[PDB]
Amino acid sequence: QTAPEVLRQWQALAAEVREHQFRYYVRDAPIISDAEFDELLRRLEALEEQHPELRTPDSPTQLVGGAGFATDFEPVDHLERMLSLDNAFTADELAAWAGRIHAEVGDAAHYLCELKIDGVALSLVYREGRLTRASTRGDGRTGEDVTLNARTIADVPERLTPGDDYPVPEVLEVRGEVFFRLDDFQALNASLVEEGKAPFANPRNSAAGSLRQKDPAVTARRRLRMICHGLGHVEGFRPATLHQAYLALRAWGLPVSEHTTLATDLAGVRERIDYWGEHRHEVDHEIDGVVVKVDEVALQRRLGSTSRAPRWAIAYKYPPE
Ligand SMILES: Nc1ncnc2c1ncn2[C@@H]1O[C@H](COP(=O)(O)O)[C@@H](O)[C@H]1O
Ligand SMILES: NC(=O)c1ccc[n+]([C@@H]2O[C@H](COP(=O)(O)O)[C@@H](O)[C@H]2O)c1
Repeated sequence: QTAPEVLRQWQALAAEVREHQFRYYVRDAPIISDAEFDELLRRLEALEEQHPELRTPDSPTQLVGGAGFATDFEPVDHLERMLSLDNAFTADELAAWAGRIHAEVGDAAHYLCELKIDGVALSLVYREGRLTRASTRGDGRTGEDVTLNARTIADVPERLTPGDDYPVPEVLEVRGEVFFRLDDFQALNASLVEEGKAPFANPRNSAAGSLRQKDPAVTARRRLRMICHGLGHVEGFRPATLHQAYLALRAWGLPVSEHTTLATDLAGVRERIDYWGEHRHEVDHEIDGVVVKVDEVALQRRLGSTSRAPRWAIAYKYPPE
């Protein structure tokens, strides 16, 4: 075989082997038989026999038994800045935001209403349909690399599902929230106490702590969930509206909430706020408000963002008990 083909074959076989090492050792959830894996590793070691320049301390052949999977939280840039949200706590504040929106873009704006989860923000990047990076918010330009931890989350697919309706983008940065269900928060605290560790005081702290683990195998043992609620940088995907982008996220296998609705104007927004004020306790994870977003992407650009926040979105937060 020629040297280009040698380097091609090595990279592909090293990556396939490393992925199964991760799934077996960190996730404890292999997806091929031990017999299959053993053939893979033999072929890889054979190929490194011929070409010993390919054998590095970094090779999966040198990182056997689960070695070499540690998270170090190194800073990593978001592709597009990941801002926080301005908040509204009163009917008046929300109407004021609604008025400013109308005065700038008129009735052409409609309002996506989503449930606000009290969890830990996570930004995922997929390149050519494969997960390459996951990071915390950090300061909005730069977050901490927790890629390996996120790869253990059951709701986070490693690969996006192709479909002719919605082609897999070349690059997709998708934002979302990690959290625990209430029943799993309690069960994890019981487990922790049984081992002599302190329980967590709330499910948010518990999710953050469970995600931010130097050894991702700890994260893999915990029932972290995720729900996508936003788009950063995308290439090869130009959705006209946020609600239509959720259709593509679903088609690709990414988790989305079933409690999002599309409203026409402020009266429709107020009804969803009133409704979830009465029923949010029925959701099996923590909801602390309702995020109202202008749905039309073109109008999102026109209205822009400030240094710290989008002008086309507001979080209505409920008063704490
Ligand atoms: N459904 C959602 N849509 C957008 N952002 C959300 C959502 N849920 C949580 N967040 C993030 O949660 C933060 C809201 O701040 P907080 O008042 O502390 O709830 C925002 O900065 C968001 O980026
Ligand atoms: N099924 C898999 O994906 C997978 C991956 C990595 C290691 N393994 C198994 O782990 C073990 C390697 O450890 P020993 O070869 O030291 O037993 C073998 O059983 C190997 O097959 C399995």
